Amino acid sequence: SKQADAYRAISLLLRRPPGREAFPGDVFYLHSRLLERCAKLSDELGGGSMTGLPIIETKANDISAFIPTNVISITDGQCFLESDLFNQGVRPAINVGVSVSRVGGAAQIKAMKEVAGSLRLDLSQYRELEAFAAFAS
Amino acid sequence: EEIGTVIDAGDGIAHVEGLPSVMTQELLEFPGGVLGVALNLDEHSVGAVILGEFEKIEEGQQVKRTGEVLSVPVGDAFLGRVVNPLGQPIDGQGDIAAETRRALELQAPSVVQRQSVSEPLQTGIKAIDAMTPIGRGQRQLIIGDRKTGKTAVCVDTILNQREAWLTGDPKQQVRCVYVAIGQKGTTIASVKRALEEGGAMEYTTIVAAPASDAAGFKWLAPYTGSAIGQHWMYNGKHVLIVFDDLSKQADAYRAISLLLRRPPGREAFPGDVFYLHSRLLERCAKLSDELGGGSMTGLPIIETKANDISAFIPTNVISITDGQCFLESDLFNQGVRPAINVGVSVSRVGGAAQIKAMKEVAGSLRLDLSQYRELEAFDAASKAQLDRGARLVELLKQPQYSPLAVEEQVVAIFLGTQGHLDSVPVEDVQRFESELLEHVKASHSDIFDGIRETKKLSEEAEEKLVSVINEFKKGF
Amino acid sequence: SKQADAYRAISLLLRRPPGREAFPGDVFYLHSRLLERCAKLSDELGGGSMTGLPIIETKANDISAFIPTNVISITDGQCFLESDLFNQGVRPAINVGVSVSRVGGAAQIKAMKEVAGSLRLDLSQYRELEAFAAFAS
Amino acid sequence: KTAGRVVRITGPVVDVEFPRGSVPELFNALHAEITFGALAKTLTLEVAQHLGDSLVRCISMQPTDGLVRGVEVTDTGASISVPVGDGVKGHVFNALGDCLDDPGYGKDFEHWSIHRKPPAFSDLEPRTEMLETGLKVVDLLTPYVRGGKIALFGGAGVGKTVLIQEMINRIARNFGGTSVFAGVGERTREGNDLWVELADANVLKDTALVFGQMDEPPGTRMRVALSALTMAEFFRDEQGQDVLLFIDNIFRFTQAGSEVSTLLGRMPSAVGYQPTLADEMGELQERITSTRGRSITSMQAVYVPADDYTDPAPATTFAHLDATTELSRAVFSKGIFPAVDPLASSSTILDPAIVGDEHYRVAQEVIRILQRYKDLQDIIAILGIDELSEEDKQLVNRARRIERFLSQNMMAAEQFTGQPGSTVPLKETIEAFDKLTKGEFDHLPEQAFFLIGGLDDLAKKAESLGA
Amino acid sequence: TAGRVVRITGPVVDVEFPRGSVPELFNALHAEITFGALAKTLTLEVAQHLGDSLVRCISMQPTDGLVRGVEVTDTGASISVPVGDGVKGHVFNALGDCLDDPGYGKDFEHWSIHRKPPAFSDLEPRTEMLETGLKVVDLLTPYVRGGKIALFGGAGVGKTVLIQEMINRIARNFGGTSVFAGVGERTREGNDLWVELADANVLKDTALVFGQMDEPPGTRMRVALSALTMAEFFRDEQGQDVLLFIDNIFRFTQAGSEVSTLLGRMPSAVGYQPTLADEMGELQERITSTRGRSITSMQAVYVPADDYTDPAPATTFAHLDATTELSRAVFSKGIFPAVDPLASSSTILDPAIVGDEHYRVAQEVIRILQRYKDLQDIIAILGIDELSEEDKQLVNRARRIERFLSQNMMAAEQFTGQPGSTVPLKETIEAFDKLTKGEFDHLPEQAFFLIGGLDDLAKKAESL
Amino acid sequence: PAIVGDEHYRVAQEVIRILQRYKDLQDIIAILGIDELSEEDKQLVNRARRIERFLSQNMMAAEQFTGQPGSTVPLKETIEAFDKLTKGEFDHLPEQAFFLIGGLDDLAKKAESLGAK
Amino acid sequence: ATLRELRGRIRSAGSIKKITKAQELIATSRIAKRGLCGAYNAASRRRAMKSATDNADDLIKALTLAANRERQAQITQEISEIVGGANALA
Ligand SMILES: Nc1ncnc2c1ncn2[C@@H]1O[C@H](COP(=O)(O)OP(=O)(O)OP(=O)(O)O)[C@@H](O)[C@H]1O
Ligand SMILES: Nc1ncnc2c1ncn2[C@@H]1O[C@H](COP(=O)(O)OP(=O)(O)OP(=O)(O)O)[C@@H](O)[C@H]1O
Ligand SMILES: Nc1ncnc2c1ncn2[C@@H]1O[C@H](COP(=O)(O)OP(=O)(O)O)[C@@H](O)[C@H]1O
Ligand SMILES: [Mg+2]
Ligand SMILES: [Mg+2]
Repeated sequence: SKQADAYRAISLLLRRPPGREAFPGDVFYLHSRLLERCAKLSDELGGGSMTGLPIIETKANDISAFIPTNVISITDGQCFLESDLFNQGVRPAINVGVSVSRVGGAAQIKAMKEVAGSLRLDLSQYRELEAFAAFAS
Repeated sequence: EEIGTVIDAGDGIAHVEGLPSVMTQELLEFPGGVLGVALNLDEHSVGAVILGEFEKIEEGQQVKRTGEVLSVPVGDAFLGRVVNPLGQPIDGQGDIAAETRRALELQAPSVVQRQSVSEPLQTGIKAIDAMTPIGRGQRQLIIGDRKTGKTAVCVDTILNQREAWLTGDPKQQVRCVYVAIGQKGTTIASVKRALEEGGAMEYTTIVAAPASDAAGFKWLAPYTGSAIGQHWMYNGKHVLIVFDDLSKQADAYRAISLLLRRPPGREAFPGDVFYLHSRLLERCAKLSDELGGGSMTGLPIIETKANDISAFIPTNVISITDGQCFLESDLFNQGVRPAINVGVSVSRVGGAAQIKAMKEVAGSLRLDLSQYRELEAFDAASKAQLDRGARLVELLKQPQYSPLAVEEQVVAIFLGTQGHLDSVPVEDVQRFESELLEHVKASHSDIFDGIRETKKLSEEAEEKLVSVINEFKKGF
Repeated sequence: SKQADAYRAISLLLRRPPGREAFPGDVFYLHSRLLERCAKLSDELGGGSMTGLPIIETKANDISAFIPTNVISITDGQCFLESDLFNQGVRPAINVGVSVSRVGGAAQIKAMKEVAGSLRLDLSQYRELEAFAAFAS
Repeated sequence: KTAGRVVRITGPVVDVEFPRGSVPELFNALHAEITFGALAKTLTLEVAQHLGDSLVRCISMQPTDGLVRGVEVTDTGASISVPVGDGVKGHVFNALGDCLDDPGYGKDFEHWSIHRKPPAFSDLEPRTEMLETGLKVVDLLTPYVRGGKIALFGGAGVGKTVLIQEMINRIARNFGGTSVFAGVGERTREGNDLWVELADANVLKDTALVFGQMDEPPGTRMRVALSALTMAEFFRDEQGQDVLLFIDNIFRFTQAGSEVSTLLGRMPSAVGYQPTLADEMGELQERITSTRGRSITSMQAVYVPADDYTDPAPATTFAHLDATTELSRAVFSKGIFPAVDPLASSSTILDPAIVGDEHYRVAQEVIRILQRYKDLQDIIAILGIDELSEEDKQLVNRARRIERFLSQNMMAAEQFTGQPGSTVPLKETIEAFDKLTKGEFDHLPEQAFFLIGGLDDLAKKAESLGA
Repeated sequence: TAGRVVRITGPVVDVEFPRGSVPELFNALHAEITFGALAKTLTLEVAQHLGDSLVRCISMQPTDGLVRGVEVTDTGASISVPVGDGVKGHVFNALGDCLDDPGYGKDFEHWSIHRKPPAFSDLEPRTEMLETGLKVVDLLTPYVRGGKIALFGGAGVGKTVLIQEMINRIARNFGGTSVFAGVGERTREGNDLWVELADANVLKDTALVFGQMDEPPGTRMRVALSALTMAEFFRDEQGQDVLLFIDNIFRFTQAGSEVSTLLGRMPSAVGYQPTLADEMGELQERITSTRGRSITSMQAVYVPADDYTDPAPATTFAHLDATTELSRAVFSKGIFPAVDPLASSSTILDPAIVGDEHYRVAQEVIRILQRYKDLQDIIAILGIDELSEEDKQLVNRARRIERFLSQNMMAAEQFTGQPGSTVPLKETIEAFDKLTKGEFDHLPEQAFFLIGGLDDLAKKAESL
Repeated sequence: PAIVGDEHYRVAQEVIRILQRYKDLQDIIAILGIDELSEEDKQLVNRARRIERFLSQNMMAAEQFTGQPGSTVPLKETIEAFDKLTKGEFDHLPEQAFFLIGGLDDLAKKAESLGAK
Repeated sequence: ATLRELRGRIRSAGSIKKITKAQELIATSRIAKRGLCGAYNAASRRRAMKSATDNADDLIKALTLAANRERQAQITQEISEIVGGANALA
């Protein structure tokens, strides 16, 4: 977010046309060009890799803002942290209901893949049932 | 001849140097048979909005005058033809023999050149003809979300004019102009197919500006259609014009205005978007007898977003037209088609233009439905009232492409407003109705002829109708 | 508010670049320079005073509009009047919770400060309790 | 020389170059000719700006289609002027003073410039004299002022024009003076309907109609109100007539000004409006006023774009009024006519010193009950009334009956319903709403209160319903 | 006659040509960046004629290293892509360059990517149904031949397998071909798709055109048109049915917005390009049926802020003929394809189009499944015991119906060894009519998992 | 915990958790009323109201506005008081006893002024 | 502040909907075996809470539509101000 702000500052000072949120027409390109360099290389090129963990700061948890929207589109998955979860003591404050990894189980070892298989559905069912906490009998 | 030169071009706007004698709003020919309209004339150049294939415009090209302010050819030869906003055939059926040419920005009839709307325009839709009747020269907005049956209502209205056309009487005939602005090409083709199957293309003209057109054509199409209709209206003919839809025309005009760097206002629309629609719809009029008595009936279509009729363009058009038919997505998705909403739908000037029989039958009906909606959302009398309301809701359901003649609508509404449907099950109310109507046409068709000739339902014909209903019900 | 509108009209006609709601950059400066001339002079200057009572009209009770925000940040407190309170019979329709005087007891005689020292806080707490206990049985 | 030539044409705005020493003054009327056949006409331009280098920018009163650069422009030496006198009564005029029902009529009349200063401040006197209408809601909550300024705000299709017709019926019919109607940017067929209705009611002979309607360039839609006001000012200042001035719709004047401002190359204000929005409204409205001994009762319809009462145009209009009837889409959806928002509407004379203590007390009680009902809508929308206290349930039933009883069968609503309208004396209105607020009709069903007149109507309707 | 760079502002390049050699709008120009590290050939696309022999162009590659005054060569045509049967089985960028084999296809016939839609009279005036052979699609959400199908669903719902399934069915049932248009394609996912299609042995049936995320907005804007041009060649010249996949169409709209902003145009509502509707129409009107052949498109559609009234989805849905929503819930039950039968919709599921019997059976299925969804919460929280007997009968019938919407897909043969099925439309209609009537409630639930028509149902019932 | 110590961190986190839950429950209490909460939620709401009031303080700089002289509370006393509050040790005192005071002695005095103890 | 208020209302309505749906299911269970019972005082709790849940769903839908209108309008107004400043500096 700070880098996008700096680039917008430069672009405006250079009198380049502004768009939504006054960003230039190539801010998405800024971030996508940056983040496509994070890759897993083929064995022909040495098999090296670079994993990117971009951080985006939302305001009032508006992930539909311009720069969050761009970076969400660019990346392979999102860990959404929330201050309400943080205050509830859920630390790290990841919202497992909306967080996603499109690589998914391919990025886990087999043991984790097995023990963690039921976690997602268990947590979703828990969130559905939480309203009935006091009526457990 | 004066010849100008393109000095720059971009995004549907060209600038031409020269052409000192050019008129404001004149048409200009660019090579490749491209046309533009001279919007801005300054000491340096002429700013032209390109109406056509803008990608063929190049700096240095020769621009010629046409000597004509923005205008289209008009005449009877346009019936049965499909044309683009310039009046050029796109149906591949040869040349159109224009009677004359008509400028697109001629002003509407004045306060003293009109007369009150008094002749009905029968849409053939029971819901509309009974609850929001449309008179000739009225402007009735058809407004609703996408895929709510707006085009179906307008196409059925055009189809309903077939009988009036076959009379041969210019005081009864209605020539139709369908204007497609930003519609899918296949939807325009299917509209043409339906009109052809109904024999409507004989008296219908289509002005097409499909979704692949540039903004200039979409902006111009309604005025082209209106000019073609006005040529007939000022010759004592009655015209129905459908604008499908003016939301897309507003979007096209906003695109042109932004490309001209005109500062926008509400929802990025230019300040004169209201003027755009209001001058167009003001030209739909019922003329005084001194001017021949012709009329043009406007049926503008507006597409709302999430049934938000309080948005800018919807409110503009509501404040221009003489009432609206509001098609709901909830009703439409429940199978209540046409999906008219009584709470919102009204005809401001249609009551005077509604035959006596229809008035008598539908009077109590309108309020009955309006109240029954709430009573349903919420004793023996109340339960009977709910049953009656459900039967009436089924009564006003109508299949597509099947407009009803006015006398048939009278009988159909009579079935429901006089308790003759309480016996039949709700799910049969339609089939029963249809069957019964056919019966009256097969035999006891004297009722239809009487209603058509007198425009009222006599007590004796009413009693004969009840007796026919009872005999058919026992047969039913 | 009307003076701010007039100044905006003038600035736009002089083609000075506009800002929020098309207001000129120095609209806050207009009001602040105006309202800081209301002062309580030192005894050396004669001890005279000018008390300012600026009036701001909001629309739809939106005190977060540009000009209301400016003037609120300039003055020594505000009396918020609300049509809901007015229609309820609270006349003057002063919203106690958000209305305040930044001078306080120094602007009151001793007797008044004595009998009204905690009235505004008591009324704020009362409104809070009335809202909270609305449906308590 | 002395004659200019067109240099630039940008829609209905024309730049004209004049010889040095012959630059026309601001607001002067200039004349140009369009010769192209179908569009042939004489354009009246109005000087709006001095651009420098002997150029002026003018607003065309007619569409500029067919105008060519370099055509000769002649300066009339004066601004637009309209015929005035007793003869304008019974006739329809356009913004330029041309009679439409009888072309050429009024050319021999005295002619007044449509631009003039408002009355001097020393001549202004506040008006506090109730103009009883017979409409329950107006009379009780937003009493109109005789010689004052009344506005009817509302979004699209909520009943502004039907209420203007209502007030023409109730106030103009029995009027002993002159009436002026200004159609500003409204439906032409509505102008025709009004002309015919006035003719039928015999009110036309007392009425001057001026029309610049929707299908006009923004300059005409900006100036037609001034032309009608010029006729009204003649009646006020030269004849001592009590004058009724109806304007439908003044928002259209503001909107035309916005279009023109965009065409003039001015930098836009908020929501794209002209920077001079408040200034233009101020000039026009300040001319629309009574003076000491000289009465103009003015009633103006005010469109509210997109039902947005915060929009700058109505927002600046609010300050110019003595009584404000705000029509509500929410009220309209309930079938309540007139669709007045009883909490948002206001009147400067609804205070005890003017209308008396009992009228004021009853009005305040009605407003308090309605406000309490509005405050409870959050709960009711979800749970309904069954969760409220006993006091609140009683208040909610009372408020529903009150809100229905503010509705009325209007004189002008017959055309839509076939039901003749009703007139309720102010005293009966005060009594009826006193009884309503006190709970004396809590037993009658709600619908008995809907679209009726006074207490006899309520008794008859409740009896018809079994109560 | 060559031009020269005059101004460089990021991807915007102004170029001056001699008086009479100005390129036409949308012409492709070539420039050279010679700096060794960044050396490349820039493709510029003429966007505007600025006058005085200047043209404003959008660079298709980053302009880093470009120098003022370098020579600009006019190609005399717009961006042109290779066409023919040779493009199948290969990956291309938006400019026609082969990515898996640089230089491949340079000798093929080349078609300009800017083309008009079929002439109004050449359009088919009557809608048609694209019988896929998949029970759920054919019954509940029939696809329109020449129409557009929105596709929804996050990762892990079988979306890629569904795409492979449609490629399979268009190739083997209609004898057609596929074009995939990765608009704003993630490079990792483009590589994954390439490898997966090769593994599925459907790569030979499909041409891949990638406009990657890390490219300037111009290529992301034009990639959809490039893929469409290849599909148009297949339909109009080879006389084949074509399935055109676009992922993501919203990224085409957003790239258009970025380009419009770069060119100094004033944004329209919500910041989109003023010509948003016109651009979308120009793209979508080329996807039709003409002269007996059709391009059918399945398009992934992103909805900003889940706001369907947002200008981008609002413009896109003006052109969409059907909607297929893939649900994680359905996938988690092993029901493949994981099409959410209640959220999915089709604009041709009407009696007038698919017939009365089809409509009736589909509505019955929808009603039963909706009642089941309503009873789901009671089942979960209070238990199925609380339900009335009629409710239990409905639950059993609905569970069987929803399992029978599953099918063994052609693309599923590579994970489960069993081959796929193609159920004729009549068979599906009668099977689901019987299922709604309750003629299979006695059979075990598992009998309905991943089978074709009634013969498979009987076979699996007996095998249990 | 590393800088301020385990006890301070724990008490602060518990106060934040209670106040967050109270914020979550406020809309429900506004519409459906408190009685429809579970017993634990009712207890938490009472505790949260007392905690939020006890976080307020009569300040030295505020005497010009309230007429009440200010107070200063040691950190250890603050931690102990809020530890007791989060355990419900003061649940029996009226919430008005916790408004604009200093430490636990001020709380006791105000409670006795309000008829509690 | 309009959008912030609308989002607060959306959160409130969602919580109310969750509680009322839970209460409706609890009432369903209790049927087989306070004043939130609709017009009972003036089974019934189950119907009343089903009605309340439907009303809260409708409120959430309407509030979300209003919030999206406000979000779009704010984007448009912000762009209008930005481009107006840029044009005036052109
Ligand atoms: N009375 C009716 N009975 C049955 N089906 C109908 C009826 N009216 C319309 N339909 C069908 O409903 C669908 C929508 O109709 P139509 O295309 O007229 O609506 P629309 O609002 O104009 O749509 P769009 O947003 O696509 O322009 C079409 O399938 C049409 O066949
Ligand atoms: N008192 C009334 N009784 C019954 N119907 C009414 C009444 N007032 C208005 N209506 C209905 O509402 C329609 C709109 O009313 P009206 O023309 O007065 O609205 P408006 O606010 O002037 O509209 P617009 O913004 O379109 O000019 C009327 O044509 C009639 O259909
Ligand atoms: N019909 C099916 N039969 C067997 N396995 C399937 C089926 N559909 C999906 N899968 C499995 O589920 C996973 C997700 O499917 P895929 O379409 O690749 O998801 P996405 O496209 O969202 O990445 C795949 O790895 C695949 O093996
Ligand atoms: Mg349509
Ligand atoms: Mg009106």
